[PDB]
Amino acid sequence: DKPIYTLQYGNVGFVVNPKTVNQNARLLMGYEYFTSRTELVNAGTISTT
Amino acid sequence: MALINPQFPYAGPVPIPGPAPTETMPLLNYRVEGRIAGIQQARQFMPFLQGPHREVAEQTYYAIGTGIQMGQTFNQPLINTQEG
Repeated sequence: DKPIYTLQYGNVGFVVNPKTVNQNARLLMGYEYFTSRTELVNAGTISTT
Repeated sequence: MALINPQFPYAGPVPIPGPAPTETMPLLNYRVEGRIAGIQQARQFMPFLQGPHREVAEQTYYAIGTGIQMGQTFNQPLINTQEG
């Protein structure tokens, strides 16, 4: 409902404070997001049709 | 719309530690130019027809002719000699 957008909220991070860390312990993130990157041509039509 | 306590009033806000002021300022996100890719086809092999349909079927007709009309051998009446 409120997507994490640093243009809107500034710097935002995800925090994990562990209690027990074994050897070869890693944190496997997974994201899901949008990204825009604007456009100027919607074209690509054959004119010989 | 709070009421001021005259026995225990308080003052305005004092300075407190802050959140590192540049880290509350964002970058302005920098869009590159883009393109709807590919050469588009002009038409599509649609799964449904794009025209109207009819709810009911109506009976159609075509005219036909009869044939060469012939004469006949009638059974002919009797003569009205005051019996009829």
